[PDB]
Amino acid sequence: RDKAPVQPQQSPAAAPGGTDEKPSGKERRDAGDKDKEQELSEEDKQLQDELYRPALEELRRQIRSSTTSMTSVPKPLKFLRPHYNKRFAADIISVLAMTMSGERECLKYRLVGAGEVAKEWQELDDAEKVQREPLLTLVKEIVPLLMEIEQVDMLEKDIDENAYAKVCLYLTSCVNYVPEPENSALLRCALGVFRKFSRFPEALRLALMLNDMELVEDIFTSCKDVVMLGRHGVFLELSEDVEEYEDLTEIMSNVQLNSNFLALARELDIMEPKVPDDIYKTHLENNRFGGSGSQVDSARMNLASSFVNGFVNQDKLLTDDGNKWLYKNKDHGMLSAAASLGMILLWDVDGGLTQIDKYLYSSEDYIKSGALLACGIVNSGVRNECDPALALLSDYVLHNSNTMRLGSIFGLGLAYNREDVLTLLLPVMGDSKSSMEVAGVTALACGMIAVGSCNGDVTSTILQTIMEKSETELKDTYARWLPLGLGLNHLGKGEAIEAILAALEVVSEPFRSFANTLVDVCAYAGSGNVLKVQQLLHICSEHFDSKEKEEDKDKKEKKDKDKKEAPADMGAHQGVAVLGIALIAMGEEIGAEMALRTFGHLLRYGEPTLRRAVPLALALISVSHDADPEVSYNSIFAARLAAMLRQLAQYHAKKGTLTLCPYHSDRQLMSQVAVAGLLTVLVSFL
Amino acid sequence: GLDNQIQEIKESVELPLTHPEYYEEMGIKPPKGVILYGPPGTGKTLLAKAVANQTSATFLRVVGSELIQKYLGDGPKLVRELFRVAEEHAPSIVFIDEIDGEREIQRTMLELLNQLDGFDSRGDVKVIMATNRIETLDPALIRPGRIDRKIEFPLPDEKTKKRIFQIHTSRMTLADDVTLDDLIMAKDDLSGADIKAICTEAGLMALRERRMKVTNEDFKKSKENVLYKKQEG
Amino acid sequence: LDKQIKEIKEVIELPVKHPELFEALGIAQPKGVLLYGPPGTGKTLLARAVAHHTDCTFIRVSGSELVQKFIGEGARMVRELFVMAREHAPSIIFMDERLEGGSGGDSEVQRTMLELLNQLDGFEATKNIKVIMATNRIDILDSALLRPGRIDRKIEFPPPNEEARLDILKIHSRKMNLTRGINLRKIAELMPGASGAEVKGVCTEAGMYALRERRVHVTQEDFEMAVAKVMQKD
Repeated sequence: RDKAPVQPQQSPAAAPGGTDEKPSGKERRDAGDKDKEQELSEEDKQLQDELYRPALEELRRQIRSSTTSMTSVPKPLKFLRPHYNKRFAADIISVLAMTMSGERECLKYRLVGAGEVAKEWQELDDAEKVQREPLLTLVKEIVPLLMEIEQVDMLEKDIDENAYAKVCLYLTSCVNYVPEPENSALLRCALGVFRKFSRFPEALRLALMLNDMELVEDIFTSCKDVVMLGRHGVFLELSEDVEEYEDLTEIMSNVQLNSNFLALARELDIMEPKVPDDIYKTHLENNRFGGSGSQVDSARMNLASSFVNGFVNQDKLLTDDGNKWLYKNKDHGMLSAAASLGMILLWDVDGGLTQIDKYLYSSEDYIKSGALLACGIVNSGVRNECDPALALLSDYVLHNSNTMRLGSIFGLGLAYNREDVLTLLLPVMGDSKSSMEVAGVTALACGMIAVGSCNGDVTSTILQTIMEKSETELKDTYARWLPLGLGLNHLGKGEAIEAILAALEVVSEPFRSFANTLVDVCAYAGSGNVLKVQQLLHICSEHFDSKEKEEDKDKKEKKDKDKKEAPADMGAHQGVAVLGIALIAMGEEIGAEMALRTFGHLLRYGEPTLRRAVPLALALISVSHDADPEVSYNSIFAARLAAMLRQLAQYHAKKGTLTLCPYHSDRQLMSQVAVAGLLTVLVSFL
Repeated sequence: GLDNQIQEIKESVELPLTHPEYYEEMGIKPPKGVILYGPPGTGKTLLAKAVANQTSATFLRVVGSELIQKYLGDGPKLVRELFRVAEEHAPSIVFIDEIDGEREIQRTMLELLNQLDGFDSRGDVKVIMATNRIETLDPALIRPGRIDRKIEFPLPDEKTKKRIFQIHTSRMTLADDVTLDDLIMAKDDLSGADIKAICTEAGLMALRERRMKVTNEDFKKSKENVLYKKQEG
Repeated sequence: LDKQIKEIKEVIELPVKHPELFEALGIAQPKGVLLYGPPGTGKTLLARAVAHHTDCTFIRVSGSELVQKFIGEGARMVRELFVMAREHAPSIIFMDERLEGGSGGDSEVQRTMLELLNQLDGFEATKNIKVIMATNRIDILDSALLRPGRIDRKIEFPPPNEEARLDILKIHSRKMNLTRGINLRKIAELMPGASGAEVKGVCTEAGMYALRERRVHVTQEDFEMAVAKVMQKD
């Protein structure tokens, strides 16, 4: 309408003119005005005017909220206590109170650190529960903890919209954008509302992130009350870490109400639905066992044939092909080939005895030490191999009990805060033997046993190897794999300051500062910590080209969810070590076309370290473009390193703790061929 | 009727390095490959054998002679580029497709035959030529190029597209009332990706209306694309 | 001439009175518009009148000979014109150059406007880049079978009506002398057939009878004879 009968009405300050004209302004407030409220210059005088002053504050917040302001907009609302699904309430509430309470919660919530913002914040909570705009009002009211009472205040009817939408995009933005202290309120408030709600596996993800035994006990009495079982046993055991399967087996072993949770808390119900069904519904051929086990020569294709043969991917012909094939192999292929019968027996608990007992008490040392290694590989819940292997280990100098200590301590670590074998490993941690893999598999064994501790630990074994690490600073390979035991013992942190503790306690010459940056790699699992990104680009040009390799190697774990930021121009540099950093940052994902597109230019390189490292990540990330890269490597070479690694690619051409932790043992291949003794016993296999 | 033809080209061009122990022991060595030609052509045997041979091999795509005729007669320079990248890709399969004034076509075809014959290299790569009509090509190309084998495609119109249609529609879903008399009677100079293309745009055209059934008039409407495709080029 | 400008002001005149803040606060750009109806009148008078009141350039694709080599050496013909569209931001483009032959032969231009509306709908590197669809055959129902409809403006184009001949007959009557004893309702509402260009055929072909009869002005009988003349063919 025209402003002729209504424009000269707001100019006088008469009290009756307000008591009748202000309700008329409320009648015209259904659409605001005919235009963008150009009358601001004639209605701004009413700032100090007042008898129905709530209508004056409502018109004033209507126009100041209408055209432009940033602080004077919500003051009439916090002073008003609004009074007096229509277009009126949708306009003055939905958008005007959307931006209005957005900048009010921004200014007041980001200013002081009352009750008006809480009562009126709940007034907008109910008002938006009447207007019902999903995934917008919530994502605006994220930062005002009020999030907990807002979720338990709204999650009554809209379960799929707020849980699926809000928990999904607010979860992704709660690990990418929202910091950790609010994410704790997501974990516990979602423990509540998801504890009441159905669809338990999302709460099981809340057990993957919370690692709490009360949630899994309630989800096992509630998942037991609701009846299949083998599936949630499969991703139950997959989703659980090392902590909550022993806590799960201790409370499960306490009551568990049917003993079926004792049955589920072991390495039996994750493979009893998999192995026989995988043999039934799927079938593997003998082209790779027979082929890649038939064109072998030069004592290295026997290594790769012993590892690929050690893989299960039913057929056991190449193992049963007569005898002396292990005798024609090297010592590391005697540990690997002696552990092949163990690797092919991840199931059939009763078969490992009658299959490995042949290699036991043999004439060669690596046959029986690799046989105890196989005893550690075959199972993870039997734990009955402890006494025979540990009974003879007390030699500590040169006896077969040192390689039986490698296979038995590392394999026993695969079979497992176990403190008895830790006190038994205290003289082994303090052994200080010049053999690298003794404290290699000892530190990696206690670390892989202790992956998932509550904000890490400062136990006397990692502290023992810190003091003894300060005794003699020799054999830098210890300064490379001992920090792996350190940071793997510190695994499970979300905000722990142990990286600064070690940064104050163990810092020295570049070697133990490289240990410090290893703890930094094992200290940034991921949160809202953009300081690690500005520090990342800040330390991107450091002289020490190894702390860049590791600290930048942590890219596959820091930004492992926002996959758009990972592609960069790292390959365009001349620091081939950075090309290796991106090569490690590829990962083991589904392997999109961009990944293999990087494996092309990374595949074409002259140095045997990167040309040897590219088929490893190329094979791990891939699970008619499978046998063609093999012909491509055939076109590259036509050494033996790329031959063993290319047969590993011949096999493998077709947040989890155990599936991702043992990769750094493989990330130290730039050394003697002795790496095959530890590379063959990875636990990242499915 | 292509089983004997696909096992004869399978044994003809798959006797080399892919499973090689039956090639370097008897001492025959016809390292020249075959020259594909089909009476319908247009991707039927060219695409069918171009995708059927990719079980384990390295493919090299060369389709169309437009880049030579769309501008000045650059000639065998791109043949030298594909010959140095084919030299750097020796264990591959050279697949030249759509070989379609004449005073220069004869000299770039003479130089193409000379460089393609292997005048400066021994037999190491399998060269495959393809065209729509084997009669338009001058017979002077047969003796230097083809010394291994040349394959004819004696297709039974009902059982070639009914066997390829049956195999290619036994794994995926389709609609009813799919006629075949107008297909085997009218379709010519088209491929199996064209009957798959009109069954895919037929079931997809029914998917536009959110239906899983295709009407006969809709299969004739998609058939009109085949009716005009052969008359256009 | 009001029902078409009232619907084209929001298609061409919208980025005129709106600064760059509406690109991040309001509607970004209108994508395209099609005017179904045989190009009798207004085919170039609308884009050339608004472009005359815009002072922009007029770049055509017109995929044919003599233009595939001028716009770049060799490309998809929608990238070099886009480089000339970043160099020349104000540019109004007009798509102007059976179901059996026109399906494919016209499906080349249909693919051209598909990829052009997928570059405009794809990304916005520059403004004032707009395309106008013009198809007036069976390929407008085949185009309607190819137009997704989600990004498309609907402006009615009346050559199969009468008012588009009344207004353009008055516009074509202001330039020349006309009598006062004329009624444009029968002589302008009673002209069906091919398109609105037969009105221009009525003026130009009517001049032969106006000069033939030595009439210094134009009468209605002359317009009737010219209606018979334009109704001889087509």
